[PDB]
Amino acid sequence: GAMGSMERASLIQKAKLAEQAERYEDMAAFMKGAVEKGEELSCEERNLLSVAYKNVVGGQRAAWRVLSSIEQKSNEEGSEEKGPEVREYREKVETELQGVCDTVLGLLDSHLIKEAGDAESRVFYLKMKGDYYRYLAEVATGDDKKRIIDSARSAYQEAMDISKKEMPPTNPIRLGLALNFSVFHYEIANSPEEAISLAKTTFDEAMADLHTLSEDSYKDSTLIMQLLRDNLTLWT
Amino acid sequence: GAMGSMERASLIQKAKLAEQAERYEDMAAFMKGAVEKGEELSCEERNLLSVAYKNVVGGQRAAWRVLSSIEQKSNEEGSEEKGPEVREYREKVETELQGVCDTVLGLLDSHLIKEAGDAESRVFYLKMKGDYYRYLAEVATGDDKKRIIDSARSAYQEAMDISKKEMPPTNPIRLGLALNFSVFHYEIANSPEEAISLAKTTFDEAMADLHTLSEDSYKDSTLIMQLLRDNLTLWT
Amino acid sequence: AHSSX
Amino acid sequence: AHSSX
Ligand SMILES: [Ca+2]
Ligand SMILES: [Ca+2]
Ligand SMILES: [Ca+2]
Ligand SMILES: [Ca+2]
Ligand SMILES: [Cl-]
Ligand SMILES: [Cl-]
Repeated sequence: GAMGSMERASLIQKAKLAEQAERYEDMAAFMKGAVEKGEELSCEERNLLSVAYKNVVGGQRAAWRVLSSIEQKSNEEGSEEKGPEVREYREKVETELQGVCDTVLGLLDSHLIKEAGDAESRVFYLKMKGDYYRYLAEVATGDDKKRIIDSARSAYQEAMDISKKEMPPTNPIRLGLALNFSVFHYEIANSPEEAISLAKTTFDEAMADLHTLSEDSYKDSTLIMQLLRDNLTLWT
Repeated sequence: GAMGSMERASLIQKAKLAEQAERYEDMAAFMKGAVEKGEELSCEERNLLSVAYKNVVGGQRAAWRVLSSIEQKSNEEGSEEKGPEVREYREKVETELQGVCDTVLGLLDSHLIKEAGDAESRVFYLKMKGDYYRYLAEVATGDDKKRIIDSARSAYQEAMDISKKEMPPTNPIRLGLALNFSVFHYEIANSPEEAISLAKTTFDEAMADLHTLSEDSYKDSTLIMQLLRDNLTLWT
Repeated sequence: AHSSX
Repeated sequence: AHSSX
């Protein structure tokens, strides 16, 4: 890879610079290079990896949604035909998005997940795996849409099982996992009641555990609890 | 080029989609492809070209400024040495920025400017030429910094001479040219008094010509006049 | 819906 | 300083 000649520590340092510069494609490439050094990632390094690709795919997803909306309008009654260009460019963005998702899933499979033994790392990576299959599912339409959906569900479910056994209900990784699994249920799996039940139970169990936390941990947990609350307000 | 097989009209259509999707690197590549078809650009097409590269280089310039600041702090008294990484990554961003500027200047020279006979098109392209030499000048430090600065000045000056002879003082191209030439004077040429004089004279002459305009043209002109006023408030 | 960072 | 779009 193009980062194979750069020191692991230099790649991590440059990932942090790229974040400050809001250069998230650079950040992702640096962190991909760091993963490919073959050593496990620390907590801070895992979060750098996640932030980088979240921002890259976030921009791709936003663009895909703009283009898909334009495409769908062009296919309504009375719409003037403007040729293949809208579909072509939507497919271009979609293919680039899928390539990023495939890259992340490839890193997780080679070999982040199999070497992740601690609950905090294993849950983190399995959540990521569910997230990037979910992003694939957002754009999927063909023979393997159901398998993509079930791959997201399976990854989220294994992460949930571990997190419930090994993590307190206020753990921010556990909370963000439950948040995203609930979004999966609502937006991908056509299961809004499951989405709502998971968000409410997650919120309530974290509420009851806040008294154990320091002020700093309390702030971390309540931040994600508010996102659960925001979604419940949207959904109910 | 990679856009050589796509219809000119399809490239323009996709540039407009990319703008809506805030995919400005795509937008730039599409418009580069359209320019390389060899036909002159309409007013709308010129503005698509400008918007695309302005946004691409704008993100590069913002990142370069973040990294340059970090670099400069690392070279103060008492700063811990952190190795070559900051300089390396600043140079990486700087080289990519210079490549974009070189690409734009190459389009202008091959062959947009020489085929531009109308004042509105010729002034537009010469302003662009001044702008992208100015961006090169922002990062220049070596033997050719003075020649880069003089290339920006020369391009802006030819555009000014044409615009003063051929355009009314409220013309938005003329106003944006004067705005940017004044910024050049202040930030690049170490000539704040020239910057201030140009901004005030430009503003005052446009003020006196507003009575000739429609409501829509009045809105276009006053928008840029307010930027001149904002700069004068900053500078005085 | 809001998802995590 | 502000420059044009
Ligand atoms: Ca090494
Ligand atoms: Ca119900
Ligand atoms: Ca043709
Ligand atoms: Ca003075
Ligand atoms: Cl395309
Ligand atoms: Cl670098």
